Amino acid sequence: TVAYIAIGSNLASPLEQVNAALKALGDIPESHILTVSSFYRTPPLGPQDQPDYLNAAVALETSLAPEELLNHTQRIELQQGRVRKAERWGPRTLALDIMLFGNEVINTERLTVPHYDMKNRGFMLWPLFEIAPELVFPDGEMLRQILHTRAFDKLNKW
Ligand SMILES: Nc1ncnc2c1ncn2[C@@H]1O[C@H](COP(=O)(O)CP(=O)(O)OP(=O)(O)O)[C@@H](O)[C@H]1O
Ligand SMILES: [Cl-]
Ligand SMILES: [Mg+2]
Repeated sequence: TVAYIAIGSNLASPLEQVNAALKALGDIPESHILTVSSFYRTPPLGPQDQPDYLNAAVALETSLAPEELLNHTQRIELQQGRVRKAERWGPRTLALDIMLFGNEVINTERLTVPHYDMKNRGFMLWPLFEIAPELVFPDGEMLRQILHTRAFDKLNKW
């Protein structure tokens, strides 16, 4: 199954954390990285004192069940990052999100796939579009169409 995973880091110097996370993703049992998007820099909207995020998308081939994959991404979050005691704004220093999991639709207590809010997030859509411009969602929506309908500002590279 090809799963698409979004990575976000809000560290001031996020490169080493992102690399540790990438290596960890490739180390997941029965899985390996097919492709990684460029690293993108995404703004603090409104309040400026917020730091830039590094965002990227990863295509991961995996034979694991979706919930097993989630187990691993959550483990990697716990191992490679921390929870900011500030607010809900920036929850964790490292965020791993399962955007798509093959052509599967998932709606459980633990897992909503396609990711529940990804169509609202340019920082998820643009890096994904770089590595999968032809992507079609399980319901037939098209990544290209979502970007064509909404007009999200392009992201600069890290
Ligand atoms: N596709 C998916 N990828 C990752 N986590 C997912 C998910 N679908 C559901 N979840 C759930 O999302 C929960 C965490 O949500 P919250 O932490 O409250 C918001 P967040 O994850 O900080 O940022 P987000 O809402 O921008 O994705 C997890 O406990 C996990 O069960
Ligand atoms: Cl999916
Ligand atoms: Mg999340």
